[PDB]
Amino acid sequence: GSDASKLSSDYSLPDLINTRKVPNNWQTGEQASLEEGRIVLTSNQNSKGSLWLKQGFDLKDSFTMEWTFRSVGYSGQTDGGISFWFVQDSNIPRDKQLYNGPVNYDGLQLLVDNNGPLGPTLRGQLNDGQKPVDKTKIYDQSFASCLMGYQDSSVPSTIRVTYDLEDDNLLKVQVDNKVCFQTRKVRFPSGSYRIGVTAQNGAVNNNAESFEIFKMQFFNGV
Repeated sequence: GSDASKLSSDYSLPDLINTRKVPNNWQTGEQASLEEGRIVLTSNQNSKGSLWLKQGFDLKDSFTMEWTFRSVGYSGQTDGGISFWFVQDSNIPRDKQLYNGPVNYDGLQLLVDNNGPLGPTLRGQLNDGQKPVDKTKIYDQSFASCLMGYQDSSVPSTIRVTYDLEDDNLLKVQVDNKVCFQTRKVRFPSGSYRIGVTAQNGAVNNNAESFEIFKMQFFNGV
């Protein structure tokens, strides 16, 4: 389980509640901005924002990523969404075509959105960097998913991603401590991985859905 003794400060975003400047190990992009106690990714109608670690993570052993986020200000189906990334690249990924993150990624995308056939979901997506994914097939191409309500609540959700080399490469996602999905079919190769979060709210109904980050914690182990 997560324990303070296993926390990796270098890959964490300490609770932003009283933070006045974005921590120096992270970089905002597009229109993402630190506001009172949180980083707002989509601060106005049809906006985009990114938040990535400046340094890569060298994958050698088990790890945990916990994201604390919320969506406020809009209820209704939109073509917006928020994506959490774990992808191999030598820099912060340049491409912005998939929820303001890379469409030709090599690694894992976790997408929270409500535009697919099951309504609000958390979905896992994989790509190997050879081709852009087909956005028109994303819901059929999820390797795993769960229902997850997220819109229009000021109480943030916690997505906990664990990758356990000491349990035959178990990749698991929990939401608020409840399992969303797990699999042993993904054996990530070694290299330098980029970790970040991106979001867009699009133009449906001139919505102003606000995707917001409170905290992210990275641990060695699970």
